[PDB]
Amino acid sequence: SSKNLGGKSPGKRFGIKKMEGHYVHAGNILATQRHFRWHPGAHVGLGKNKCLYALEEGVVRYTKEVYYKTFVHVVP
Amino acid sequence: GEGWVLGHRYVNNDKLSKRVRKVWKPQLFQRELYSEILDKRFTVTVTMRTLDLIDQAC
Amino acid sequence: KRKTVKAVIYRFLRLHSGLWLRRKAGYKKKLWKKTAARKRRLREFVFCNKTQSKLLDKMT
Amino acid sequence: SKTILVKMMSQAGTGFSFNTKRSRLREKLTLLHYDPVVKKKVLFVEQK
RNA sequence: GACGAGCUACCCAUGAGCAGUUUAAAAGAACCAACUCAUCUAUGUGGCAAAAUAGUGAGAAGACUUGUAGGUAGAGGUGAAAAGCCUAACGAGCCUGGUGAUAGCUGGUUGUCCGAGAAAGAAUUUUAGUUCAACCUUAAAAAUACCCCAAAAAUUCCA
RNA sequence: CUGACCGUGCAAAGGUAGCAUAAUCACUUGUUCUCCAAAUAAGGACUUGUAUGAAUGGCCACACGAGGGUUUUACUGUCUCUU
RNA sequence: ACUAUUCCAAAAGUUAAACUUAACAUGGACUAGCAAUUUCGGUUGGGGUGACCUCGGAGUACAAAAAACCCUCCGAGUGAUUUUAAUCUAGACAAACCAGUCAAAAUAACCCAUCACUUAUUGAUCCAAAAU
Repeated sequence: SSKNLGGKSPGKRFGIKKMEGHYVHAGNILATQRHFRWHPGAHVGLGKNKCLYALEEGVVRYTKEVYYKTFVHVVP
Repeated sequence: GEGWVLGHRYVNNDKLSKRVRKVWKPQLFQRELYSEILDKRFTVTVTMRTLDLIDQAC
Repeated sequence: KRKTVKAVIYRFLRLHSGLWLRRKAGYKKKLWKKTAARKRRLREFVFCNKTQSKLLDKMT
Repeated sequence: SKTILVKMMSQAGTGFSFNTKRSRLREKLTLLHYDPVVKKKVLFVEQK
């Protein structure tokens, strides 16, 4: 009866795993996102899936800059 | 070791398939010999191949 | 007496502490499109979960 | 055209890699690739 | 694995039975008692009877009816062939044994008191069933957890 | 109006005799005629036969039928309508 | 298993210095007509029919996740061009099981990337093979 056909796609749970003020560790996943919602800041690495991670031990901090970019930093 | 030998039969002789029991009976033919001790001609219906051994037993 | 399941005995290894060890699946075929790192980490071992480790323990 | 799966073999006689090629192409693939045994880049030729 | 053709179906062997009337030679035709069947209607419906009775109707010298002595049985027999019959229910008899077959189903599962106390995450030749999560209970330890304002991204976090 | 005739596509070859709203016809209670004061049934014809057909035979046929249908007469508690 | 065959054997003859015949009964494979064992999905506004079954993206599913219907739009079982992904140590995301992502840093030798909007584009066991 239904001519149209489509499937369902399981969620990959995109989002931010950590928050500002939290104490993280080196190698920990910060934010999993599609394309760029935000940009990597100091002491923060970029992945192939565009997922930002922490390079060294420290504290996560969010900072907005307009020259329109959003950077995430890790302060040891 | 000949008379009434009942084995099993398979298709490809490697069985993931059905196994069906099969009957095997020996061949029977007439063999005429002569016994000098009893002074009598004897008739044996017994095993063919065995006679080949008897010929070597003389 | 109880009969241990051989299916568990072959592909699993129990330590003296009761820890279970198994090989990582997926290395057997279709490695052409797979990354060498994936295969490298699939050639190593891995410890089973306690819930399943207990089940495999009862069979040994 | 179709897809053909082949391997990259060093002159040492053992293929260290496996790749694909287009069926439209005929001549065997010849490409420089790193060899972990001799620990240096050697020229690899296409093999089955 | 055996018991069953004293019921019934067919057949073998050996016997018996089928008034009377019109009629040209006619065991020849038609009608009609016995006998063999069960067309229609009614009655009977834990019955007179687990196949009936009453009226009526068919065959009634023929492919007829019947006695006695025999033969053919279930991975079959028989069947003027209906999926009928083979001891009152045969899509394949009955008895015994395998056998306490298998049943995720349905119908069931017995004294007192106390504390705590469940309604849905993904899969499955799966949806009336299972396997670990979402919960819960017992008995011990090491931790801490929540309600959570402004620093920030209805919430996600934290005094 | 219809198409003896002609042209054309296709197929191994394209239903001849006879029959036909039939144990067959969906439309359908086809149309016409007979039967009845009225006939979706019945009988007799017509044929665009959805979806007859010549030994799973075709078309008829005297006699025969506890088979399946239709119309007059005769006689009746079937019925008016029961006592 | 039964009814009929093709060959080689059992049983009989033939030449030269390796080949031909089947009366009865009995074999090994083999070719046909007969017979012997079971299977016969799920989803489903009952079932059947039809349609669908795994995966990816955009809405339904308003400012971190996730969330159904036989709701609604499009896409895949790959296509192509150039350089080539060598060994392993931390530490995390997601996660019932099993499968999936990111990756500082060390060593040996040099000094993956673009299109099909950005991502899809596959398959867990046991058993076979070019050869390890």
